[PDB]
Amino acid sequence: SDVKMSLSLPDKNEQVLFCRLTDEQHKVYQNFVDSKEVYRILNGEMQIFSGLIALRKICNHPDLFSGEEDQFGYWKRSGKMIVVESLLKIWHKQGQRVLLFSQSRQMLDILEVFLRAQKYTYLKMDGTTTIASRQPLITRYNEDTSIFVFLLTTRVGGLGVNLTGANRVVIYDPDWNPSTDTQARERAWRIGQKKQVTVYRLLTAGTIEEKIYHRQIFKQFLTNRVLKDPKQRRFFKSNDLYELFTLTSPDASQSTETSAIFAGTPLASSSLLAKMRARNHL
Amino acid sequence: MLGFLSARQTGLEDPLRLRRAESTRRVLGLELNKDRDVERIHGGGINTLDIEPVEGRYMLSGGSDGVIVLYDLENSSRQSYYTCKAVCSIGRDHPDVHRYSVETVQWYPHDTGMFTSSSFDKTLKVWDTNTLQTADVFNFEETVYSHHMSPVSTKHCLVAVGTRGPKVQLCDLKSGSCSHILQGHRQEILAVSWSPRYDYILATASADSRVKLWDVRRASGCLITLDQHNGKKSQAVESANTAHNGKVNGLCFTSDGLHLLTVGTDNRMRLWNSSNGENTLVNYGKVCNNSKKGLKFTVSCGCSSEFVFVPYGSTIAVYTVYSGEQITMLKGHYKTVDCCVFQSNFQELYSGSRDCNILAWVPSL
Repeated sequence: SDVKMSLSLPDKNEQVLFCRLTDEQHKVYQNFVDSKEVYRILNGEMQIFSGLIALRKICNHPDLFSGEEDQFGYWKRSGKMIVVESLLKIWHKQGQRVLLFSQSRQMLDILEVFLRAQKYTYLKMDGTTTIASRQPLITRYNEDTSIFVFLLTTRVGGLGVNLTGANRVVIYDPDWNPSTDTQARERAWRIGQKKQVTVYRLLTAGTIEEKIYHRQIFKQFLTNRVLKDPKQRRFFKSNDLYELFTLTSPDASQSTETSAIFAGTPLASSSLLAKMRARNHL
Repeated sequence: MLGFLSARQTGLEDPLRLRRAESTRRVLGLELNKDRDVERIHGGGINTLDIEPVEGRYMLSGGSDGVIVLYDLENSSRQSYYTCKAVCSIGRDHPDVHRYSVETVQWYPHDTGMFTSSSFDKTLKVWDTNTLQTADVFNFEETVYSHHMSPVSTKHCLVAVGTRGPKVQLCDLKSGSCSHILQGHRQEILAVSWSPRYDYILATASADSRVKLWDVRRASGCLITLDQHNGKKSQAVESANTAHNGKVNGLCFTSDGLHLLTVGTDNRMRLWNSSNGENTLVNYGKVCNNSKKGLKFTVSCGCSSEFVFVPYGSTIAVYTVYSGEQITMLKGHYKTVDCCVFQSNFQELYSGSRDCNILAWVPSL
């Protein structure tokens, strides 16, 4: 903000798409949140963390949790990949270049298989690639245009690997850490970025993933209050923010939970005493 | 004295000569003035006294009964006999009064409008003198033995606080941060005292027989740890390098701040080079203290030779700092003396004690 006038910075826009669950995905998620496993989680007899991972997998794709046109990772069975279909098609018709992010490497491979099912040229770099050959991949994506979409997880590569040739970026699924998704969006939009970069975060409304995004925003607010300004408008509820084993998918009659929450948008011993009493009345 | 007056008048001697010499003579003639009294207000022993550094007119006193009394030391009456009346008092009915013994009380340096006091109720309360209301409270996890504000720092306004914890708490009265801790002692810190010379040098004395000098700016532990022997008995520093052979319950920098006086429950008082912590080997003989808490003692200021007035059982023993020679023992208290404070304007001493009295010692003639 203060140093902006010294260096140029192209505008960045960002949206959070709320992707309805497919009916089969919806049924699987409802069965899991009604199955005895989450009940044992609520009893504390089993570790809640597997329930989290399972619900994240379900929201990513049912084939992860459950395990022609019926092969592994078929893209019609989850709404987020329906949306990824639409965005990839439109952007390819626009001639842009895509960064495609996801916390899960298994669903990264799912998405790879989906891109093979389509005719998009692409490139993949993840943790499985040897480090000594990571730089060539990035250079080859950045130098030409004959590669359309580059596949990442949010945490691969050194901090801020230079992916400048990309124009649009999609975060397929949110993470618990705000900093990793912030780094994901920052990786495309760095110094020396030629064109306007926009970030689309894909959410499934009423699910675990909406709550993950809420927690990410909450932590971001916490950090901001500590580091830039304490006075801040309070957004969240304790019980709603912490309870994250439910399903309320929107029917479009009522607005989504996020929009409902974001509905509005030497001292002379007297200065010393004045500051003390000021701080203490608060 | 007529020789001194003549030599001042004719310029043979600097007027400085007469000031320092006559102040020294007054101190040597220091004696229990029954011609002056302090109004008895404390129901318990007086643990601490503090004369304000500017104008030296008012004195605070904290007792074991938890009350604070604020005295006027000026003879506002026209008679030669007067009682140091109690101007204000944090009494048993004040809503903010300390629940337990007030162990230390200190005027804010640079101005008389504020003063701070700590107690065995695990609080360091900052008071507004005019309103007589607390302006801030610092709760500590453990009872406070001593606190001290730097008499010199125009820049920072930290309070070093010694509690039974092994850590020294620094409480910033400027916007309130009581998180900073200096770690390195192993038992209760019984005394803390800032250097009057350097804004950031703090000397802390503790139960583990060690005195450490800290540069609170520094992020790397104590500068110096006072050693009795200076290296004659040298060991990898894990248990050696003790300032005393007991608890060190009193600290006091000399007036210029170039030396440090520490008194410990080994019945010794030692004088240390405040820059390199070297023992000056001044003897002082045997200085009887068996206090289980901090022992507040003072040094003289503005005399030809510096003195130290140390509580010696029920008396106040007066020594010469740089030679150790015991000048005298002021004998007027009935129980052990806890604190003595020096009025440097007139070479007067005020001593409080467990007999619930504050005795003024005034120079005779």
